[PDB]
Amino acid sequence: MSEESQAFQRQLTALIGYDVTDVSNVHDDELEFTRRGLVTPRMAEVASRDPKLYAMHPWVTSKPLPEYLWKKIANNCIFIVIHRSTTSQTIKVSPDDTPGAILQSFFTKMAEQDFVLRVCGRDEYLVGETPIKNFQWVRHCLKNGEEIHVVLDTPPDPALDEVRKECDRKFRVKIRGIDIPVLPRNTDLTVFVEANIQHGQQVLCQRRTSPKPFTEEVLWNVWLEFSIKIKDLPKGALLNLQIYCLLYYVNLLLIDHRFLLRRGEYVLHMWQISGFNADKLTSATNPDKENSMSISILLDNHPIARAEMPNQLRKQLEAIIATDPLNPLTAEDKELLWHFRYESLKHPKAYPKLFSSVKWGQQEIVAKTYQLLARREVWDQSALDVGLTMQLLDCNFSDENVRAIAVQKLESLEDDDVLHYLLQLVQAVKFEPYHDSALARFLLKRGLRNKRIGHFLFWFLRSEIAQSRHYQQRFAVILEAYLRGCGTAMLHDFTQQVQVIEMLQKVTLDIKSLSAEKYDVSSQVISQLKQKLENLQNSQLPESFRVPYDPGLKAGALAIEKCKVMASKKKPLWLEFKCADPTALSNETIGIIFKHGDDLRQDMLILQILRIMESIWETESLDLCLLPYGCISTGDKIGMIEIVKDATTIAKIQQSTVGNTGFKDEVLNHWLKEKSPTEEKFQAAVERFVYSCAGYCVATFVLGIGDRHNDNIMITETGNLFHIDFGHERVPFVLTPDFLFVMGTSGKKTSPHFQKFQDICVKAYLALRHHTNLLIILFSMMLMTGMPQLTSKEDIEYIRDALTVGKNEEDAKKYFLDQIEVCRDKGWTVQFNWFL
Ligand SMILES: O=C(Cc1nc(N2CCOCC2)cc(=O)[nH]1)Nc1ccccc1
Repeated sequence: MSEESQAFQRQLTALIGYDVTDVSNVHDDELEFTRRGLVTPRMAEVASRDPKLYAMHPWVTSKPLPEYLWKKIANNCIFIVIHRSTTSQTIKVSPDDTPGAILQSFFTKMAEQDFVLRVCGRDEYLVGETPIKNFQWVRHCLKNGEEIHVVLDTPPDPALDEVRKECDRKFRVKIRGIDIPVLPRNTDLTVFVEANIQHGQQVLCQRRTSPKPFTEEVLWNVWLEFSIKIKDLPKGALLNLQIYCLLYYVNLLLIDHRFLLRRGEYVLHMWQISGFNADKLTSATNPDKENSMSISILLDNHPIARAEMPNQLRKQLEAIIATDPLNPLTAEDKELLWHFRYESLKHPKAYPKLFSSVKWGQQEIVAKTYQLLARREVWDQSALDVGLTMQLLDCNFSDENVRAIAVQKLESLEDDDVLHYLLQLVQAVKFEPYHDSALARFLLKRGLRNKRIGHFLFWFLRSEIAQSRHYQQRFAVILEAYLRGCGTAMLHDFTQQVQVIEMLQKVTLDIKSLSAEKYDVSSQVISQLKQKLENLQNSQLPESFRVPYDPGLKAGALAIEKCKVMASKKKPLWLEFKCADPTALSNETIGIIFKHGDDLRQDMLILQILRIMESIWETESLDLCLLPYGCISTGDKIGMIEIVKDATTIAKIQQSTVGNTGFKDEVLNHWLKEKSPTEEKFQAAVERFVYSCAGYCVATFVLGIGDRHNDNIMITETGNLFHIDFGHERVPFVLTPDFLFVMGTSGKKTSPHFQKFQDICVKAYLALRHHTNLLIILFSMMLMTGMPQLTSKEDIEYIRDALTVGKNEEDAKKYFLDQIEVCRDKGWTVQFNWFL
């Protein structure tokens, strides 16, 4: 259209990180169809949201207030400090009051009501017809022991969020030939092409070409006639073409987004495997048209146009539903689930095991399944089970409707719940066969309904866009169809944020280069760090930006003097920022780490599960003092990390008292007391230590990341312990004698805190077991979309053994107590070993 419209699209391109208008790496118009197909659901959400409520984004939870927070409010009183420049009073509030109602007990109490309640030093607001007990910031203050300092000011202008105006024949495939520029290697070996029909990873039919010597060009021109008929092709079928010696792979949809059968000449560029993951399921081809392996294929063959169970049989089926998500279905089991479709339907938790039993390569069977889906009585009115819903969104299911019934359950999730699972759901898009889908349209809508959900969504999409060449095609389209609806308010914010993170990443890679691999850190690289920051703080670094992992915090100027580089193998950047928000309570500068080398996506996923792991314990009234710091991956092996103030590494405390590489059990307790100003805060630090050393000890054990080096765990000056750097004899978890010495026990004995330690650990361990399916599915998704080439059995299976699936709570209690004992015997053996 207009020239200004070109600049708007040019503005979006830089914000996404990928050119959406690009049509060089595509053989069809699935991107453009999806791009225009998302215009309706975007405007159907933009023109549907409340302009005022969206501007203020009041983050609220609807879950009941837990028992470990009612103890602080053992008086039915809340002390709010309403700031107003040089004026601040303390109005006593009841734990069941309304933002509008508490204003009335202020204006009349002091002595015009067009003002707003806003957090001091943050962009968080307290408004809406919701009890003050339901605000997450209020509950945050009650957890750590803080006072809710609010400020009286004018509500943000809702006009700033202005969105700018807008056959029965058997299927066959002709494998013509392959082409590759460079091949030279060691000894010669044979090579062939394997064609497969995929629908949820399971192969419906397999054909194979004749083995030939691996040369820079091999031609077959042979038809591979599959046994499956053209009419028996299910919606979202994949033509999996793979070159074995496996070296190259590429996928192509047998049925397009238009329901039409794909036909014509196709030359695809295949991805290379490093000498399973979602990257093997992608529909997009390799943009590196030069160095990648080519493959020419031809297609020319539109479509899609009572009896109650006996006692012993139903008891056999009930056992199949009771089994874990990672339990294989026998040909005997596969038939039982299907034959009794109607009785199997009456169990929400049986759907994943039901649809896996469905043979999708049959016209009639598929047709009967849709008839089964038409009568979703129990499923629709059932209580929302998240882990169950997630199961129907993984790789195992590719049917558009089977995945659609899951998204329906996600609709009932509120904003707070979306924030917990946002990373995984955005990651779950990889398992989708098509670009436009119910799940994709869902995340878009929720991101447009909430500024906070949208903020993380932006960085969650942008993470995969920058580095994952497999799915960046899809994610970029989803991001564009969000930026066109988030409003100019956030569009400005993202431009500020993108400029900052890109400028500093360039500095990160420059400084990391100007030094060797060996740790040293000289005044040279320190002065070079100082020099580059001086040029940025000028007319380069924008006045103030929003912290990507903490949207409420608005960081601005740099504390250049407090910046340095760590004396480690991979050189990062310790950075501190001045809070541009002047209504703040302290001079506390915001700490940010820019690190290259480690894959932050993996660290990002672990932290998210930990954030979910807290809510699991929260529902059962348990606090485990988990401290999942902010972390968002922005590019390849490079991203952003939060700094926890007053936190020191347990290993460094050993370096501060004993030798540099050469361990005293007493050191830890001495460090806590000297940093403690009073005796009480020390007792609070000792108690907090138990909780945090109980939270991570359980969490890190389940996820299989328990065996960590001494430097990989850090502790605050207030006793809060937490693991760091989730890059990727043995010990279940880290619990060395120096940790025990603080609790009172030394060298296998018993103390009042160690009994409490075991009490909390057990009560936390079985509490997770009551969510077995939710944790397992997130674990399986984590490895497939975050980690590299995982084991399709061994790696996923680990968590089943760790959660002791099968045995009762009493055997489980004993099992976990046994795992502690394994750490009681080794002591320092493992930590001393950590060198190889
Ligand atoms: O690299 C680390 C160790 C580390 N620290 C992390 N942060 C430290 C601050 O608290 C949150 C976790 C995360 C992480 O993954 N690894 N620390 C560091 C690096 C450069 C300069 C100064 C300190």
